[PDB]
Amino acid sequence: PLIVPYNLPLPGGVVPRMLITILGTVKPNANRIALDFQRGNDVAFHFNPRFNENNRRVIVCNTKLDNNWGREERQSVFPFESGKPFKIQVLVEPDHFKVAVNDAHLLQYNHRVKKLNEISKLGISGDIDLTSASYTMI
Ligand SMILES: OC[C@H]1O[C@@H](S[C@@H]2O[C@H](CO)[C@@H](O)[C@H](O)[C@H]2O)[C@H](O)[C@@H](n2cc(-c3cccc(F)c3)nn2)[C@H]1O
Ligand SMILES: [Cl-]
Repeated sequence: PLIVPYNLPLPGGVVPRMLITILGTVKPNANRIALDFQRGNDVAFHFNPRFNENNRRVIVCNTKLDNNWGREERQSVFPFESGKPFKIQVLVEPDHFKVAVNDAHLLQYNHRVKKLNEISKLGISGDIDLTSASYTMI
C-alpha cells in the first residue's frame, strides 16, 4: 500500500470542484485517524475520527493557525469501523469542504483559511492501512 503518515501534494492548492479520494482500511483496535489539509505549518482543515474519546466515537474537525487549534466542530455520526475498508471523499466547494464516507454525506466544514490556492498538501495519519490517495476535478 502506502506508508502512513502520507503526504499528498496538492499542486497549486485546492479549488472548488476538486475531489480528493482516500481509500484504506481501518486497523483492528484503531484509536484515531487524521486528515490534515495544510497551508504551510497551518492546518486549514483537520478531520479527526476518534474511536475512544471517553468510550464514545466522534469526529473532531478544526483549524490550526500559528500552532493554535481553534474552535472544534463535532460530528457523532461515525461511519468508520475498526477492521473495515472505507472511502473518504472530500469535495472542495466554494464555502466549505464537503465530506462523504462510503458514498454517504457526512459533514461540511466552512472555510476558515481562505487562501485556497495555498492549501497545497494533504497529510494522512493514524490507524489505517492506506491503499490510495488521489484527486480529480468534477
Ligand atoms: O482540536 C483538534 C485537536 O485536538 C487535540 S485534543 C483537544 O485538546 C484540547 C486542549 O486540551 C481540549 O480542550 C479538547 O477537548 C481536545 O479535543 C488533539 O491533540 C489534536 N491532534 C490530534 C492529532 C493527531 C495526530 C496523528 C494522528 C491522529 F489521528 C491525530 N494531532 N493533533 C487535534 O485533534
Ligand atoms: Cl486524536
